[PDB]
This record gives sequence, structure tokens and C-alpha cells, in this order.
Amino acid sequence: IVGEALEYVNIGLSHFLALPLAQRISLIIIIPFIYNIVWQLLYSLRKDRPPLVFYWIPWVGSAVVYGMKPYEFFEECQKKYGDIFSFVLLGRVMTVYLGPKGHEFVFNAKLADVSAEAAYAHLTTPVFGKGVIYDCPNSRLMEQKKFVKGALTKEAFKSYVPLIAEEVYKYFRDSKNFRLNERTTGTIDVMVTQPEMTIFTASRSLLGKEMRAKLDTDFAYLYSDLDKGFTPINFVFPNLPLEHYRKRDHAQKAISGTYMSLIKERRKNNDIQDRDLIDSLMKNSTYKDGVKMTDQEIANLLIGVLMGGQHTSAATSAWILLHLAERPDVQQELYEEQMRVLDGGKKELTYDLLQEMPLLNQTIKETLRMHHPLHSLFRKVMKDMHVPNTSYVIPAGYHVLVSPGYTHLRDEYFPNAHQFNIHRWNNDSASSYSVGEEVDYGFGAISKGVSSPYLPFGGGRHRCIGEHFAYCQLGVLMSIFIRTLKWHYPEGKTVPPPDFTSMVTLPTGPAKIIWEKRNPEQKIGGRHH
Ligand code: HEM
Ligand SMILES: O[C@](Cc1ccccc1Cl)(Cn1cncn1)C1(Cl)CC1
Repeated sequence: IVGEALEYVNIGLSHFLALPLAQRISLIIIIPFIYNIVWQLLYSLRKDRPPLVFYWIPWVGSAVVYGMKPYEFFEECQKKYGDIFSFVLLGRVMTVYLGPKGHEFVFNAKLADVSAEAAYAHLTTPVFGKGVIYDCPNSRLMEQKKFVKGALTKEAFKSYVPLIAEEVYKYFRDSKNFRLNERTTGTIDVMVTQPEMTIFTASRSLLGKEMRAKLDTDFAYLYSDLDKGFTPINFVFPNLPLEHYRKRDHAQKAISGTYMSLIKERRKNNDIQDRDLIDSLMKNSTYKDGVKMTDQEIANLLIGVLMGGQHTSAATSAWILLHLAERPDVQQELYEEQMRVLDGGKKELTYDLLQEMPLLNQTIKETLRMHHPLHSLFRKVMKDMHVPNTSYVIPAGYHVLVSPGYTHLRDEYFPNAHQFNIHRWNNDSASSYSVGEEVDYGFGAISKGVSSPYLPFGGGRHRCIGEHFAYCQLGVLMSIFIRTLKWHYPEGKTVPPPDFTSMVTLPTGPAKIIWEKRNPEQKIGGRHH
């Protein structure tokens, strides 16, 4: 009968629970291994799902290959499966949609369909603090971006340019990496100098002289502490009780405390001007429902703004230096533009004159094409998503992944994509531009279409608002580098490959260049010890 088989189910169960633990832990790995494999083969039979990349190790998925070489990973998947495909990543299912259609499917997705803050809050909230960026409803984000943008105006950039210039010259004068008054040539690691120059120039201009002054003290170590807490590791283990995580948390409290100290001091003195982003957020951080940002939230939002601009910009100036190091022809061409626009150095650099340096701006544009700082952008899917002109459905709980930086490197959209060529942007020197209709999500009119193959600043509701600041900063910095120095590689060295494991696609260090003064006898004035 069949009842006697049912007895043997029970018997077999009892014999299973009595196996030697050698065989039993052997089975606790062999069962999920086999089940994973069986599940994938079953999955490939669904026609309402994008092809899923095969993987051996459950939960881990394609994490290794994706983690180390994501563009190579995407190209292989693209050849095998086309532009839409899925892969497992440390517990999650990522659906990749490559190319301009993918830009459109993700950046222009319905607010109800996808969530950025659901993807990122665990990465950023620990670092920035509560109440801001991804620790708040999207509508709050939209207004925060409006608040920050309102400090990032043309009139602010006119005032930031000499402050940024002052910092670059102070760095050339005082830093051990240069000391131009004492040395006429030297070797630097751009992954040491550019992060420093970046935080010095961004602090001075966006936070002001007090906050810049504090980076000359041991307080600077908190920034370094806070900086470590910004790592992909936060995606799997956002909070685990080790030391790294406590120095981070301490840094957040300590730095936000310093900003709040200055904010409350400015208000108690009625010392509220138009100097910096701090003045600006103090005068302009009331939401449309009338709720005012707290001083804590203002401080946290300052941290997020500085942190965002820090890693994107520092990686970008590093790459610019690295590409130009093997292109003395491009340095020469940029130097001639500087001499023409600044009347042989006699004109002081201003924001308006920066806008008349198309080749310098094209050099930034081309670096951002070859080295998009963020190789992958994510959203969590909130509701089932039908993929147009397919029968594909992306179910809620999945994640979508868009990669404009991958398209940046495709010969079909950029001929000879792997060649650094600033002249591919001749008569097209703008950081970005909308080829047509606009829309406003709450922080200004931006392009409605997100189909450009070039999208260094993303698009849609989550689009960057830092692009003009980053061009101002990079522009001032590279204008001074060009006028002051020539540089090249040590023998046999060339452009390093990207390190894709970090949060930005920074160069693999150490990435060293050799500088020499164009004018060995030129002195940088000012007092120093
Ligand atoms: C070369 C420099 C930069 C590049 C290439 C860059 C790139 C991007 C990209 C691709 C996004 C969209 C992210 C997504 O869709 O998930 C973004 C968003 C954003 N960025 Fe930047 N960024 C840069 C610098 C900056 C700077 C300097 C600031 C501030 C001064 C900044 C602040 C922001 C903010 C507030 C968002 C909005 C995020 C959201 O709404 O979800 N970024 N950036
Ligand atoms: O978009 C960011 C997050 C981010 C967004 C706004 C402000 C700061 C940060 Cl760090 C990075 N970023 C974007 N612009 C500046 N930083 C990443 Cl790390 C990709 C998810």
C-alpha cells in the first residue's frame, strides 16, 4: 500500500536526524547548493523574467566578478543575453538594463515604482546623520536639493573662484607634496594630493573659513574617520560592532557638532550673511509644509553635500592629471588656452573667464566620460514593473541597476571610446545639456528625457545638483595646475586601471606623476611657518 511508504517517510526522517554530524553538515551545504542549481534551471523557463546569470555559490551570486570588474561583467552578459539581464548579488537580485533605454527605464521610473532611499539609506544614513538625503521621504529630499542648489548660484561661483584659487596656491606653497618655493620638481601620488586639495577647496568655499581652519588641526582626523565609514561594506554589514564603525559614528557626531556650534553661534550674533552654504541653509531650509530643518538636519545635510562632492571630484581630478601625464600635447594645448584667455597670465581667473575655456572644460567632460565616478546606480523595485516592448516583468523586491558609465565606453555611441580625446567635444563644451523638453521635480527644471548616452550626472528626480560646483572646482584647480606645472610619468608607467571595488571608480594606487615648475623661480606669496 501507500501508507507503508508513508511509514517509511517517517522512518527515513528519523534516520536522517541520526546521521553522523559529518554527513549532516555535509548535507546542510549540499542541499542548498543543489536547490539553488535546480531553482535557476526552473527560472530560465519563465518568459516574464529577464535571463538570470548562472552562479554556483548561493546568496553570494556573481558578487565577485561584478565587484572586481563590472564593465567586463556587463559586456559578457550583454553578448550572451542582450541589454536586460539579472544577476544575484549578496542576497539580492539585480536587474541590469544597459544602454539609453535602460537610462530611461530607471532614471525616469515612476516614483511609485522604484525607491532610491530604499537602496541607499543603509549606506549613507550612518555617515551623514538622520533626517536627510535618504533618511526621509522623497519629497523631503527634493526640497533639500532645492535648498542646496540655492546656494550653488552663478553669483556664489564668482565668489568661490578666488577662494578656491587661494586654496590651490596655498596647497602648492605649504604641502609637503609640492613646496614650490623650495622645490622645482618632485613626485606625487595623485591619490594623496587630490583628496587633500579637494577637501581644502570644498571646505573653504562651501563651509567657510572657520571650517576650513579646523582642517589644519587634529580635527582633520575625524574627516578621515568619517570617510572610512563610507564603503560598500555598509551594504551587507551596515552596523557590526567593530572599531571602524565607532570612529565613524563618533566622527559624525563630532563634525555635526562643530557645524551646529557655528550655526548657533551665527544666529546668536545675528551674523548671517551670504558667504557660504551654511549661511544659505540657515536662511533657507523651511519645507513647503512649514516644518523647518533642525540645526542637526542642516548639519547632517552639510556632511552629505561635502562627502558627495569629495569622492566624485577627487577621483576626477586624479584621472585628469593621470591622462594628461602621458599627453604633453594636450597640456600644451591647454596652456595656450590659458595664455589667450587670461592675457598671458595678467588677468586674474574669474568664473566668467572659466566659461571661456572650452578646451579645459572639454578635458573635464572627457574625463567624466572615460571615468564616470559611479559605475552603478541602484533602485529597489516597489511594484511590479513591465519592461516595454518585452514580456518581461520585474517583480517588487528586485533591484534595478543602471550604468551610464558603461555606455560612455561603447564605440557605438562614442567612436574609439577607449581613447582619451577632448576634441570629440569641440563646440560642445557644456557640462551637460537638455536636448529638449524640461520638467521640475522640486529643485529646478531639468531634462525630461534621460536618453542621452552621456549621463555623468544621472537624470530624473535623483539627478545631481552638484555639477556646476564640480566644474567650478575642477576648473579652477586644473587652470592653476596647467599654468604652474608640467607633469609626466615615471619611466614605464602609464594610466592605471580603475579600482571598481570602492564607492567611486578611483584609479588603482599608487598612481604617481612627476611635476616640474614651468617657472622655477616663481614664488607664491603669503605668510607661513
Ligand atoms: C564630478 C562630480 C560629480 C558627479 C559625476 C556626480 C554624479 C551624480 C550622479 C550620477 C547622481 C545620481 C545618483 C542616482 O541617480 O542614484 C548624483 C546625485 C546627486 N549628487 Fe552628484 N555628482 C558629482 C558631484 C556632486 C557634488 C559636487 C555635489 C554637491 C555639491 C553632489 C550632490 C548630489 C546630490 C545632492 C544628488 C541627489 C541624489 C538624489 O536625489 O537621490 N554631487 N550625482
Ligand atoms: O549618489 C551617491 C550618493 C550621494 C548622493 C548625494 C549626496 C552625497 C552622496 Cl555620497 C554618490 N554621489 C553622487 N553625487 C555625489 N556623491 C552614491 Cl555613492 C551612488 C549612490
